Amino acid sequence: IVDYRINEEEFHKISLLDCDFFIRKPPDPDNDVYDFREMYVTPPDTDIYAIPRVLAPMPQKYIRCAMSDYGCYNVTEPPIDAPRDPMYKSEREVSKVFLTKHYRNRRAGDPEFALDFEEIYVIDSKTKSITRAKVVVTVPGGRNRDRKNDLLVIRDNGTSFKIIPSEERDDPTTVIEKEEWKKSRQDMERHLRKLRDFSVSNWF
Amino acid sequence: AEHVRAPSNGKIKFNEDLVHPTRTRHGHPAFLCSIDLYVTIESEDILHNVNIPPKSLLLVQNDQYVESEQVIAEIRAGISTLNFKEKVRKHIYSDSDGE
Amino acid sequence: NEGEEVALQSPEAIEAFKMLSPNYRKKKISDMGITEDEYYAKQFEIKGEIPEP
Amino acid sequence: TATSISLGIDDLLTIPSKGWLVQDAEQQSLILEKHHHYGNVHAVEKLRQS
Amino acid sequence: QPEQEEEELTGYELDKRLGRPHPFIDPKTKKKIEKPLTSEELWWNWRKPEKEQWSRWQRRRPDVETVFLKAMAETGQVKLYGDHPTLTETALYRAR
Amino acid sequence: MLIGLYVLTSGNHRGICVNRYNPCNRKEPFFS
Repeated sequence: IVDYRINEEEFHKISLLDCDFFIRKPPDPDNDVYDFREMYVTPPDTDIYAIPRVLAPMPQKYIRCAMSDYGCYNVTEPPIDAPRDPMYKSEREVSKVFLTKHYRNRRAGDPEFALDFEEIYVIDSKTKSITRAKVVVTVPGGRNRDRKNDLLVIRDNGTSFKIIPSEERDDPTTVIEKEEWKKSRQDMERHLRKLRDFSVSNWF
Repeated sequence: AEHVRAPSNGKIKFNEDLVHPTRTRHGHPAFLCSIDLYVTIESEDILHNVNIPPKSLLLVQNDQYVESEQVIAEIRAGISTLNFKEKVRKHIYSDSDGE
Repeated sequence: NEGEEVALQSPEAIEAFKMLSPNYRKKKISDMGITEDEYYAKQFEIKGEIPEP
Repeated sequence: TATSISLGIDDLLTIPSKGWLVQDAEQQSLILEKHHHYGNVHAVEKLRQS
Repeated sequence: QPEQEEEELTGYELDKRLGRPHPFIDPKTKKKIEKPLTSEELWWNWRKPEKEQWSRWQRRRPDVETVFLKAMAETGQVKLYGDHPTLTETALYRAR
Repeated sequence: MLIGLYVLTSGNHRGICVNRYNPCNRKEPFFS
């Protein structure tokens, strides 16, 4: 416990399902600048401040970044006790936040805006930790590859990051279909294993 | 009241010192378990591990090939005294004449 | 004689369990030092008091 | 009405493993009958297995 | 990793990934087993009879799935282990 | 009546049932 109560007017507040994360805010016109030097984490909507677990090297200078949320919608049917009581309840439930460096600390307005996907930092709700991602650039072009034809694909619960060229992206149906095929195949085999003739059979 | 059946075709391996000898209600030779045991079936593709912690009757012997879906052991987990117990009498009859 | 579904404790029973296996029988007979034919003969032997000649 | 469900003789499927299971149970039952005869099992025991 | 170069080119592995007809258990990894107990050593309850015994279930049931699988095999649409369809093969057909 | 409601909401084949080969080597209608 820090033992001092901070002024939160000077801190960015990011809210996750189980925690609130505070990072320092240097003044700027569009509110995009971040200091990773001071950070605190708090139980949800309560005000006893505490120091986060930092699992990686953190930046020592001001960085312009963009924030995104990762999570799952929860739709529940709640009990009905009055005539017009709500039939359904929906909650966002964010679990991780990804902060990505603007390129060369450039600003949105500039014609030259892009995002540096090499530097992405993650905040995790369950572990109260901040870490840096490991990206695998499979895009030829080297370190100098253009940043106007780059796309990042995140898979695996936020644990896999890759940069690939734009045109080689998969359509939305293919991603769903690929997954269903894998699961369905494994499940049929599990069923059919019990039969005494499995060793002598062929998938077709 | 539950019957452990066999996961796949293969040889059943277990140590016999741990288990103790018995005769079943239907007349067969069997082994009774009062300690937890691990029994493995060695199918050519994979090894299957099954366990029998409660007092159980193991009906197989080491090195026996067992086919799929064959009852290898009996859990007999329930241990409840019955007030519905009823003693009944059966009569055997003779199929030939004699002394 | 012992009971049902109970560990067999009497010594005679345990030997009877072990002999339901063909190998045990042959191994045991070798220990007794008799030919295979001899085992067969002892089965047909007369129990009880054997009278004097 | 549009989908029109109906039932036919070959829609009454049976589990693939039935033959193997019935055939094995029948083998166990024959062996126990030879043995009742030869004296290795008693009658209450035959009844119960069956 | 500028060139993405992961290659499953073995026939079995490629076939399994793509979905083309293939044997369920790999031919290479099939492994031999030490001899099990002989019939004699087994207890009576588990001993196979010396002479085969008659049953009403000795012959496999006739069905639509078996007829079709055979017919397609001649054409070349499916390849099956063997010349007569097995019960697991018939089950997969009902699904697909 | 129940049969009809079930059929309407029953669904569609998802993986192996709808495509023979893995979708990797290689629905469409969009309505407003």
